[PDB]
Formats: sequence, C-alpha cells, structure tokens
Amino acid sequence: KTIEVTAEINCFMHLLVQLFLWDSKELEQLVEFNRKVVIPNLLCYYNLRSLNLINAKLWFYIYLSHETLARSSEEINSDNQNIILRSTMMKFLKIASLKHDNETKAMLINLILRDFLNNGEVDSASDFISKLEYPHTDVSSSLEARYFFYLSKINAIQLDYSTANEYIIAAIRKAPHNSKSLGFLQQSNKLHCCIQLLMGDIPELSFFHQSNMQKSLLPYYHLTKAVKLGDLKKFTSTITKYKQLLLKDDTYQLCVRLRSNVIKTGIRIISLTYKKISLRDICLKLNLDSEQTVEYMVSRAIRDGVIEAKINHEDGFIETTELLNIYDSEDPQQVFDERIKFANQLHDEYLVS
Amino acid sequence: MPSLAELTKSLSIAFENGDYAACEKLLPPIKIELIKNNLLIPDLSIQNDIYLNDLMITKRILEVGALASIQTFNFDSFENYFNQLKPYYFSNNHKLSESDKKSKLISLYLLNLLSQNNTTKFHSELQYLDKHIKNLEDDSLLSYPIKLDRWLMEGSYQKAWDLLQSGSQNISEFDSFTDILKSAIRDEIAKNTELSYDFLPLSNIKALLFFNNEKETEKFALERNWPIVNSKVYFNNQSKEKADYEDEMMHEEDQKTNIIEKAMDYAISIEN
Amino acid sequence: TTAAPLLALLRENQDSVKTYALESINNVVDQLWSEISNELPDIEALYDDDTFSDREMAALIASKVYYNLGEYESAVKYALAAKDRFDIDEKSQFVETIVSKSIEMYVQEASKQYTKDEQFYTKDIIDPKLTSIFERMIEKCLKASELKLALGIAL
Amino acid sequence: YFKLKKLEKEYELLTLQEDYIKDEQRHLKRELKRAQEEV
Amino acid sequence: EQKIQETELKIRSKTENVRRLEAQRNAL
Repeated sequence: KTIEVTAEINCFMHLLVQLFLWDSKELEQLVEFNRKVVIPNLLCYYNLRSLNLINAKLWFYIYLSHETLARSSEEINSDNQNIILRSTMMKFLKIASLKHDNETKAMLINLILRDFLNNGEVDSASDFISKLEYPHTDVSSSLEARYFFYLSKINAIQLDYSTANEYIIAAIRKAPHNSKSLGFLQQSNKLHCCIQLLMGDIPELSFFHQSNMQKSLLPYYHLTKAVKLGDLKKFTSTITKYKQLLLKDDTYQLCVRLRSNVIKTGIRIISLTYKKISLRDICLKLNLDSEQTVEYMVSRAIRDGVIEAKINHEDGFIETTELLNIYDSEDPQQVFDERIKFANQLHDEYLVS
Repeated sequence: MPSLAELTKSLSIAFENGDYAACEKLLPPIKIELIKNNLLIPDLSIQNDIYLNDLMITKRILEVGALASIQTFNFDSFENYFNQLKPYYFSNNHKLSESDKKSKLISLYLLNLLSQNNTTKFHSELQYLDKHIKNLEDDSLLSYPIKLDRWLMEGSYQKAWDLLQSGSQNISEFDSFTDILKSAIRDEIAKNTELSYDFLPLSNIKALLFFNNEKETEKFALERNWPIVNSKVYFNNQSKEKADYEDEMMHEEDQKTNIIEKAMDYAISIEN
Repeated sequence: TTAAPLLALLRENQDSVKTYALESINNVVDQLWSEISNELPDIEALYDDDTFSDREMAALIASKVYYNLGEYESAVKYALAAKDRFDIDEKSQFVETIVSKSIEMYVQEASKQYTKDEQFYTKDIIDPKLTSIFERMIEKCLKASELKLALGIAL
Repeated sequence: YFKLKKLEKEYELLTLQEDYIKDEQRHLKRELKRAQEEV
Repeated sequence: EQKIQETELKIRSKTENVRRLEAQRNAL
C-alpha cells in the first residue's frame, strides 16, 4: 500500500523513459496515455514541491516532433494539441510561486519561449523571464545553457545584442555532456556568429573552424566576409546564393538588420582619423551605395552613434574625431568598478563552496 | 444607413454606395448579434461554421468594418477589427479561409506600426506571419512598407519618400497613414541635422525636410529650439545636456569619490 | 492562439460589448495572463465605476493576473471589494493559495491590533469582508472535526 | 498543527543562533589583529 | 496551513549556508 503508491510512480517514470522509440509505434497516438499517466498520483501529489523525479524534458522530447505540423498537416485553423500543452504547463505555472520552484519551472519557460520563437510573438516573453528569477541553485548545467540560448534569441529581435553576446558566451561554458556536442552545438555556434555580425565588430571564424562541418563553414565565412569588406553588392549576392540556408535556419531577420549595418561598416574602414577628411572621398564611397541620399545617410550615420562626425556643406568638408578615448576621469574607473563587483560575487562563491 | 432590415445586407449595401460613417454607426448593433452566435471568436471546436458557411459571412462583416473604419480616421476601431480578423488571416497554420482584402488590411497594419516608428513590433509581426518570405515578398501591397523599412533604417529618407508617393495604395487608403508618416521622417531628419551640422544654410534645411516654402521651416526650426540668423541656421546647441533629475551621477567632482570608497567598503565586507 | 479578438472588444464602445468582453476573457484568463496584464488599467477603470454593474467581473479578472505577478495582498483586497468575488466554497488552486495568504494577513495584523485594542475583532477595525473569510475558515475547520486547526488560526 | 507551532519554535531558536554565529565572528576579527600586533 | 509550511521551509534553506559559516568561524 506504501509499496503500491511507490510502485505506480516508478512504473510512470519507466513508461516515460521507454517511449523514446523502444517498444513503441506512434508518439502522438501514445500522447493521450502519457497525459493520463502524468496527472493522477504524481502531478497531483506535488503541490508545493519540485524534484527531478518530475521532468518536463521527457515530455518536451515527446511533444517537440509533433510541432513539425506533419501530423496536423495544416487542415485546421489552429492546433488543439499545443493549446492543451500550453494550458497544462501554465497550470503548473500557477502552483509555482517562487518558494522552492526554480527547477522544473525553468524548463516550462524554455518551452514557452520556444513556441514564441517558432511562430508566436515574443513581446509576452518579458514577464516570464522576470517571474521566473529567484535564486537558482537547483537547475542543471545543460538546462542553464538551453535557457540562455532561447533567451539570447528573444533579445536579438528586441535589438539588444550585448546582452545576448554575454548569455551565448556563458551558455557554451556549461554542459560536459557529449550529447549536447552534437547538432545542438552547431545551433549554438550559429547564433554566436550571428550576434558577431549584428554588432559588426565581427572577427574571423577561426575558432569555429575545427568544431563545425567544412560544409557549414564556407557559407558562414561568406556572410562574414560580406560585412567585413563592406560591400552591399557582395552582401546581396551572398544572400541570393545561400538562400536556402538563411531560410532553413530561420535567421532570415539578418537580411533587414544587417543591410544598414553593412553600409556603415563600409564607410568606417575608410579613415576618419584627422581634423578634416575631405568631402569628395566620403561622397565617392557613398555614391556607389546610393547617390540621392549621400547627405541623409551621412547625417543618419552620425546620429546613430556608431561613428560620430561634424559636417559643414558651406565649407564642404566633413570633420571628424580620432575615435580614440582618454583615461583622465570616471569612464575607465567604471570598468574598474565592474571588475571588482564580478570578483566579489565570485569570492562569495569560493567561500560558500 | 438602411438597405433592408437584415444587418448583413444593410451593411454591405450601405458600404457599397459609400457612407463609411454610417457603417460605423451600424457596427455596434451588428457586433452585439455577432457576439451571441459565437462565430466572432476564432473556432477551435467543430460546429460546421469553423471556416465555412456563416463564418464566411462574419469574416466579410469584419473586412468591411476595417475598411470603413480607416477611411473615417478611427485608428482605434481599425485596430479592433483587425485584431479580431487576424487569427483568420494566420495563426500557425490558419489557412482555411483566405481573402485578398486580407492582404490589403495587413499592408495597412504594417504601415500603422511603421508610421508610429515601432521597429521591434514590425520584427515581431513578420514572425507571426506564417510564411515570412513568400507572403511578404510576392505581395506588392505588403512590399511597399518592407522596402520602406529598409530605406528608413539606412537613412535613405529621400528614396522612401519617392516610393510612398508613386504607390498604388497611396491612391487607396494609405492616404490616411501618410500624414502620420511624414511627420515621423521630418522629425528624424530635424534630429539628424541637429547632431551633425555646426551650421548649415536655411535653404538647405528647407529642401532636406521636404518643404517648398521657407516660412513653414523657420516655424518648425523655432519650435525645435534652434537659433537662426538671416540666411543661416545655427546649431550651437547640437544636443541639450541635462534634463531634470538624475544627478550625483556622471561628470561631477566628489560624489564619484564617495562612490569609489563605497564600492571598496562593500568589497571589504564580503571578503571579510 | 491569441487573446486579441477578446481584447479588441474590451476597448470597443458600448457597455453591452464590454460586458460580453469580460465574460469572453474570463474563461481563459489564467493561461493568457501575460497579455492581459497590460490591459489592467482599463479593467481597473470599470471596477472604479459604480454605474457600470459588471465592475465585479473586471475585478475578478484583475485578481487572477495580480496573483500570477506576485501581488497576492493587492488581489486579496480586490476580490473582497468586488463584493462577490471572494468565494471559498469552490476548490481551486487560486482559491486555496489566496486563502493561505489571507489568514497570514489577518494574523500579522492581529498581533499589532490586539496590542492597541483587545476588542478589535469585536469591531469594524479589521473590516468585515476580511473577518467573514476568516470566520468561514473557522467553520470549514470545525466541520472536519479536528479542533487543533480551528483553535490555531484563531490563537 | 499543535505540531506546527512546536516546529516553528524549534526553528526560531535556531534563527537567533544563526545571527549569533556572526556576531562572535566579527568580534574575533578585532581580537586577531590586536594579538598579531602584540607579537 | 500551507503558508505556515512555507515559512518553516525558508529557515531550513538559510541554515545550510550558516553550517558552512559554522566551519569558517572555527578556522578563525
């Protein structure tokens, strides 16, 4: 009877482990029974509790394949099935109240951000993300990394690159599993190269060179080169060739964001070092891009803050700064201040540890 | 505006003979009937009116309501009809009741976000769009705000302006949104000019902003708080440093020291 | 998929359409609370109107969303103040948890309010709508015929 | 519930004591410098 | 009742961090 309760539970976990294509024959047919299994004498008990005996991951694996819409087949106004999942996951979400829930709770948020990333709208993300903070000391190294990956994706549409760079770089330094070195690793790399492109600071893909397929690399190089050399012409023809690629990965958003960046990168390489830079040169470069908006674009260029310049067109010179800092006041001290904060948090962990 | 007693017929025929204001007047009594039937909501459970029959009549009543509402200048009502309408348009696979006026409404909606200068929402909207590339790129109505968004982003304002004038839809119902859009660009141009130029002539600023009268530009320059001489505009203020509360922070003299000590003090406390 | 059909009717003109919108929203508030959180000032304006009679329903919807935010105390006021939207007689995750909080609120207060005045419970000092929910908790307890619970909450 | 009160009590004694550890620790810091100086 | 369990739980969490400090205090 003690044994009976326990025996049901061990059986429920066991059925969940088996069904990743062993003694199985249709993940979707079986879903009904998996929902059935989950909720009595398991999901029910845990009301103020969280564990790694309850795991969204097992159910995630199951649910993910159905969302290729090949079992739905787009015969229908909306999926029922995803709505059901979402209803049920949100039902857990209530139960969590940030007292001991950070564990399983965090997976549900990964799932929720994924559905927005497939085809929803990513403005709803903001609250979940905030709710979802509370000291994290029970989430696994792979889980941290996936969450960051999804979070980074959110940030990028919202036009927040720096924040996304920090998270993706922090992600790849979790996960000693050899199972997240496989295709997942490739996806992660993709996103780190995209963020590098957006900032437009972009280094060469050297590091990536012995950790991706040479097939992946060459197109990936092609994009980076397009930005770096600073041609619109080069960039457009690279988009044209590797159309299937940018579509496939779903990082088609680049084509909007990057175009304005590419043209700016192209002025930047042309030097702005001395007290005046003659107007004719800068006009010449721009003339190739567009010669009806040479004043409008240079003005916009300055406004952005990427580069900064002064123009007289009653002298017809463009006046510029070095683009090199000074050390004589608070701004290097602010870097000193960030570093000491980082050290203290780290110190607190070593002592605790 | 009557035609017959029945609301469906009356609205279509009134709408047909013009009288968009009337149509808005009709819209609440129709909406109240629509709510009851439960056709108004997107349908998840089978009813034989999930995307056919009396559902097609409902879809049509929202399409017309949206068209009438924009033509009367009721942005608010345009948003309400289009929000109701959009799950028909796409969800993640909603593909079972498509019209071509759908296309016209979305281009208007894309333009509505665009004119307010919601860059992020334009990015989110493409994401909701089920096929991003095929629907958007083929369709010529939809192509005008997309071409426009690129050219605005780069700071190729003059090209965006030329493309908006020559459109098909400018004739139609992009006329409503043009007024809002034009102010949006002139403000961004005014702001670009304040930063870059130390000085520039008045005649030049007049051409860059799209006026063909000097006096409309001196009035705007003056609202923007630029000083002007006879035959020249001056930008001694290329910015406007300060702006109420937010101090003991950045470029002071001894509140910085206090802060330096204080960071240390916390750091000591933790170590020790 | 979207709460957007519903939300559109919540801002539309005429009282009737807004009454329908409240009840349309109502059914699925819990799942979609995130989106509906932005529309809270609008919902709150119905609540404050004492001419519009589906004020209570707008309040109920506000409470669910505040709960999901972390503002448990705020929603507890708002359900009482609606004047029917506090019902313990149903059994829910919403209901159980905000009742847990309500007892906590009265107990904390009860420490302070005894020290000033030892007749407070006897009186309007802690408002009747709160005192009723607490008094019902006592009755709930007594029915289960395990006295240590009833006496506990009251002590 | 008579049990819950009891358990809350046990925990409370414990709490006062967790602060108490800290206060002896602070004190020891002062005495450590003075001793090291003395030598 | 549920709320009373939660108050106790948070005390249990704080203690472990103290235990690691009970060790650090002894080294001093």
